[PDB]
Amino acid sequence: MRAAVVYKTDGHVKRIEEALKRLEVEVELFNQPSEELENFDFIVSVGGDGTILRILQKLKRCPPIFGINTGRVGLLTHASPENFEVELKKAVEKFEVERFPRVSCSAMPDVLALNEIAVLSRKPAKMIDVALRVDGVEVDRIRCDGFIVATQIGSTGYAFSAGGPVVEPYLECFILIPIAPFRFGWKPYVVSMERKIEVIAEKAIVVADGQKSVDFDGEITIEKSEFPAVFFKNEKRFRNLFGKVRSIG
Amino acid sequence: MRAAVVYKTDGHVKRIEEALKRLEVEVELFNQPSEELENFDFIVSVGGDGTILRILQKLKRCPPIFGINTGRVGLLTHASPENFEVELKKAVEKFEVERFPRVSCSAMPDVLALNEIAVLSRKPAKMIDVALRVDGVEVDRIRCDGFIVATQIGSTGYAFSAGGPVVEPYLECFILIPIAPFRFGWKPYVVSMERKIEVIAEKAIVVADGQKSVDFDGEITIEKSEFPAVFFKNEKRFRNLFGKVRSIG
Amino acid sequence: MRAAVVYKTDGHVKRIEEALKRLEVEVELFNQPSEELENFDFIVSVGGDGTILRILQKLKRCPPIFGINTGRVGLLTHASPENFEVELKKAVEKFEVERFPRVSCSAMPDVLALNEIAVLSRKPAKMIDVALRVDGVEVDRIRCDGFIVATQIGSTGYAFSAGGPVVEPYLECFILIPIAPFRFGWKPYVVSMERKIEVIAEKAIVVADGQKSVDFDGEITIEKSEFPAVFFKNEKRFRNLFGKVRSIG
Amino acid sequence: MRAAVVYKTDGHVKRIEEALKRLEVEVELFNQPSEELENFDFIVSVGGDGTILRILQKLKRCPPIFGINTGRVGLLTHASPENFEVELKKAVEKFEVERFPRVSCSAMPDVLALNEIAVLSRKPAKMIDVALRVDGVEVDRIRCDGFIVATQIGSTGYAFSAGGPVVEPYLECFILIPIAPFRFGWKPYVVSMERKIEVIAEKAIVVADGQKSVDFDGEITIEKSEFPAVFFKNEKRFRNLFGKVRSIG
Ligand SMILES: NC(=O)c1ccc[n+]([C@@H]2O[C@H](COP(=O)([O-])OP(=O)(O)OC[C@H]3O[C@@H](n4cnc5c(N)ncnc54)[C@H](OP(=O)(O)O)[C@@H]3O)[C@@H](O)[C@H]2O)c1
Ligand SMILES: NC(=O)c1ccc[n+]([C@@H]2O[C@H](COP(=O)([O-])OP(=O)(O)OC[C@H]3O[C@@H](n4cnc5c(N)ncnc54)[C@H](OP(=O)(O)O)[C@@H]3O)[C@@H](O)[C@H]2O)c1
Ligand SMILES: NC(=O)c1ccc[n+]([C@@H]2O[C@H](COP(=O)([O-])OP(=O)(O)OC[C@H]3O[C@@H](n4cnc5c(N)ncnc54)[C@H](OP(=O)(O)O)[C@@H]3O)[C@@H](O)[C@H]2O)c1
Ligand SMILES: NC(=O)c1ccc[n+]([C@@H]2O[C@H](COP(=O)([O-])OP(=O)(O)OC[C@H]3O[C@@H](n4cnc5c(N)ncnc54)[C@H](OP(=O)(O)O)[C@@H]3O)[C@@H](O)[C@H]2O)c1
Repeated sequence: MRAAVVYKTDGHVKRIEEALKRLEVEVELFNQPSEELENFDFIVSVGGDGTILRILQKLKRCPPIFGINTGRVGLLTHASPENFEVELKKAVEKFEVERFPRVSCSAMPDVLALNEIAVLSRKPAKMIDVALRVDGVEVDRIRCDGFIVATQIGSTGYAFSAGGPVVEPYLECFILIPIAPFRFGWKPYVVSMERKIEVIAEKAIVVADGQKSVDFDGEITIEKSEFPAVFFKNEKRFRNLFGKVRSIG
Repeated sequence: MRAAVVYKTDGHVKRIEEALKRLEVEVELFNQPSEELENFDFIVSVGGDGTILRILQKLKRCPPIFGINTGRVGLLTHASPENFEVELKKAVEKFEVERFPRVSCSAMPDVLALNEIAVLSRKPAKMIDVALRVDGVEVDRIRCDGFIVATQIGSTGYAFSAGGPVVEPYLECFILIPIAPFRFGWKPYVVSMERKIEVIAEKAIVVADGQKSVDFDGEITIEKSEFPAVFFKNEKRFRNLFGKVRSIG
Repeated sequence: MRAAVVYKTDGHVKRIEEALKRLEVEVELFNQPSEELENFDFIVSVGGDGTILRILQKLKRCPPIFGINTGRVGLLTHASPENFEVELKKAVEKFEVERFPRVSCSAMPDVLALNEIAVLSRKPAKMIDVALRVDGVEVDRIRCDGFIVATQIGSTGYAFSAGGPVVEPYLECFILIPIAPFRFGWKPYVVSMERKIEVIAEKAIVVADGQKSVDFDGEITIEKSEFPAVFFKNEKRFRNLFGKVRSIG
Repeated sequence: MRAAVVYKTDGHVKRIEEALKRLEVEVELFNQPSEELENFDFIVSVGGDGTILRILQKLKRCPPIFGINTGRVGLLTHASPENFEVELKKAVEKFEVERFPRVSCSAMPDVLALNEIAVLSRKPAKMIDVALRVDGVEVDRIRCDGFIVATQIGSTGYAFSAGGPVVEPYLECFILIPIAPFRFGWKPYVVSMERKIEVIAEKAIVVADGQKSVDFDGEITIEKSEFPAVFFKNEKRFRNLFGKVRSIG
């Protein structure tokens, strides 16, 4: 096997190299993500949740990712720098995998998002008027700072901050929620991920996973893609969800 | 075929009877639901969602229910008294059916809930300390007036009032949410309805769909039963959801 | 001077007695508060905020209260048992005083509330329809588990759990907020404590500071009384507020 | 007397000219605000709440404003185009006035805000780390899209959208509230307007009343100014608050 180790800072990189060596895995080192990372049997990510998002932006077909958390909460990670060698060994020897859907949006065809597509005002302190359709039906029209279309994995990201519910990783769905909605009443809406979401807004910017973005006007379609994020199975993922969420900051 | 008409007040009951009779259906009227409603091919309810919740509490096997909304929002109803005739003919002719899961709790194993199981302080104005586990993991413990375990169908009821999300009727899940939580941070949690929910509390009551209740002390488990609620297919269910929610009051 | 020591459990009571005695203060111990507490120059309470709420319910004219926190957050307390001695000496020597207004409601004209008057359904799990007027204007009508009329001091209690704002203790106002409102939009309202509040509801109870309650049907008026709560000046009150709130649980 | 009539569109301007003439008032017409508007006995504003904000940005000492609402809610306005002639006549003949505090911020010395100062990320979809101090005490540190320091008049603006309480116009205070706070728990804080607010944020933009703005880094002080907004007394202002708020969109 050949693995890619992608790191932001090189604190623990030597020990990771030595672990993968003891495991008879060939190692290539990267300090920035690239599409070349598709050419590996697996990817070791050193950093945080954000680091995994940036790696994912470079992958269409996704080799399984093992995350070592130096970041903070690490909802996407499998180990810390203190316990990684035991966890990495178990992960590669078992080689069990887990998949989470990513979505696309029509304003950025070849971009994929694990957390959310967000549609925001191009100018801060400026509202946009957002119309929401789902499978062709008009669901809402609200003036707001922006509007989030998140997966369940994204329920703990921006959607969370906007007031959304925590949804467990293994319940596939969309969370549709506004940021600073200027209306007396509003609610987050949770719908099946097999549906097609349409957002219409003038003078907007669309943003996938806080990374790639483009200005747009009018209609954008968001739908589940065929290219999921792939991670080594983290067998305590559901258990760890609720403690991690309560630590968010 | 034979139908039961269940009403609270004598609404358009003679008219509805006449419509069934022109469809070659035999009718029997019920001022109150009973277990006798199982001995019918289908059930027409005249009332609001609350009437339908009371029909269901008397049914294990559920003949498909057609709801005529005399109440308020009528998320469980199919028509108005000003248009029932046409949807009713359409329904019995096609006889297309739709099912939503019900849950039961161990404190009252024989009673089924479509909306939610709620665990409240036995004395109003007193908090209770509620511990929540899901498939055996301690997910939270929180001081509160009560705690709601709802289905997606129940996301528009008591859970909605506690601050929960609107979940579409075809996405199967539990919403777990406190009533007046005395804590700085809290979120509703949305989890798979395949999971087992455990609630532990002292000096408490348990209520199913607002209808049946009993005092309890200690652990109760809530889980998905084998006896879903059966309605005629409402083809506009998802598209109707949005305007009905905004009308909530 | 003579002081009353009121406690729930025999905490640091012998120690506290000894400290008062070295300040040339005479002491009498109270296992339960009574109207007899008016015949003292000051009152030391050993307990939490709840103990202080119970002292106050027995006082019209209020000797200044010094609180030793054995409970939880102790927004109404002055010290811990691990530091009471020093703040207590400091307090009796300077004898600087601080007052917060109390309110009364017409259902129980003789009982005063520092935190809030709460109007709840008499039966748990049942909503009540609450109409709210302020100086005679109909401000709202809403179906809910209950409705809270709090002072700024009460903004960190039941009102906080219902979703209310944190108001500093020196900004005099009412917070008006429902418990589990069954409606698409709602807000808490903050108004001048000089205004008269009218609540109308049937099949209800009214509760003052969590302590005294009575059944009522119809209109009640809540207004500012002439008998404020009197504590020794806590010089860190405002700065302490913020960390205590975040610790709420 | 000499009045300035400031309008966005000229639909009803002729009738306003004729009304002021019948009242023996000299009229000057403006289709954009300017500092020259200080030179008048009163100002008639035709447009909405936003129109009043833009006028106010050009005034240090403020002549009394009478607002004719063609906008939407009109919390700041006195009449509609259907009833203005009766209301204008009563307003000028009585000449009773009402004042609401405006605040300044140190990053824009000569700018005044009626609603709020908002401190936002310069880049959309980017959080800033905001530290909040009040009278020198550290109150909070939160990662967020932005942070609002509103007056009570602003409680129905951006602060409202971020989740803040409705505060009546005659209760002077600050509302301190984050936009999209990335934290498990948070609350709006309501404090006395006699206090000094300090916000510290890197890579921010500060915005007064959605109008004037400047990029800044580090510490900004917000405090009540000596230059209030002055309006003709609207004797139904408190009464109208609650209906207007429920109509917000
Ligand atoms: N809440 C907000 O107001 C806000 C605003 C914009 C974006 N975001 C989130 O940040 C993501 C991209 O970030 P960016 O480059 O703009 O900033 P970023 O610095 O990469 O991320 C900001 C924070 O979000 C955390 N995070 C990322 N995914 C998460 C997940 N799904 N659950 C819980 N926390 C998660 C990050 O974790 P680590 O520290 O471990 O890397 C970090 O603490 C977006 O996908 C969006 O979900 C949040
Ligand atoms: N929100 C609260 O503070 C609160 C408190 C107790 C109970 N409830 C809800 O009321 C239900 C029945 O309890 P009850 O007998 O005490 O009250 P109820 O009077 O029988 O019904 C309460 C109200 O909720 C509506 N409703 C019922 N199911 C709904 C659904 N899932 N989505 C949206 N609205 C729904 C009813 O509609 P109709 O007018 O058409 O009948 C009625 O107006 C419970 O299952 C619970 O969901 C809510
Ligand atoms: N949040 C809810 O769901 C709910 C329900 C009922 C009552 N309450 C609150 O409890 C108070 C007393 O009622 P009770 O006898 O039923 O309960 P309690 O057990 O006497 O007190 C309830 C809890 O609230 C705390 N508390 C009291 N006043 C507070 C204040 N203004 N700010 C922050 N925390 C405060 C107490 O602190 P200590 O631990 O230090 O004593 C205690 O932990 C009421 O006035 C009401 O404010 C809240
Ligand atoms: N809620 C949000 O996400 C958001 C975002 C940015 C700014 N704002 C608010 O808008 C103000 C400046 O606006 P801008 O030029 O960016 O946009 P704007 O177009 O002038 O105003 C946006 C909306 O806010 C309304 N409004 C202004 N002051 C209000 C008040 N205090 N109470 C209730 N509604 C009020 C306006 O009323 P009319 O239609 O009558 O003119 C308009 O409907 C700011 O002071 C801020 O309060 C809100």
